Amino acid sequence: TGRDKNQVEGEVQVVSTATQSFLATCVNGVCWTVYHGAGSKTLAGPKGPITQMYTNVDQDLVGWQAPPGARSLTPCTCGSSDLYLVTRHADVIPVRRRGDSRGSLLSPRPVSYLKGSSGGPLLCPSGHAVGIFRAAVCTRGVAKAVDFVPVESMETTMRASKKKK
Amino acid sequence: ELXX
Ligand SMILES: [Zn+2]
Repeated sequence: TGRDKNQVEGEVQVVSTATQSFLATCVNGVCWTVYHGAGSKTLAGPKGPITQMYTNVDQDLVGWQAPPGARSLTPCTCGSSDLYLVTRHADVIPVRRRGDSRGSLLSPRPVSYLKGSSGGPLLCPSGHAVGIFRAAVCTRGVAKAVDFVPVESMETTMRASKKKK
Repeated sequence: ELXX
């Protein structure tokens, strides 16, 4: 198995489908994202196609088997409400946590600005993943708050079943 | 709103 397998360090990779593009995060050696963005289908990343490891239409979340030589993000362990969201345009929007899976937007931005960011991971100022963006809440083209799935939900999804035939 |  002598393979160079040279790659650049990057916990978050760019993932896209045949309808839209979004970002995913690898937690515990497992990629994570929302179902409406990726869904239970093949994902084309920078390396190529990706195999499906976990799927949950009810929870709107899917995961892929992380290839070897990949990094992972630890869970948040600081009780910090403030969170940082990674946008596909290399933009970080400070989001204050207002619940287990609910947050608020300090700067009112158009929904288009947040589009293409679902699946991205949110990291607390300490430097640990806190969850993944799922959808934004807006009234008339302006989003004032956002919703994300905490990393704790991932533990129950994998524990409930391992998608084994 | 879903974004994805
Ligand atoms: Zn933390």
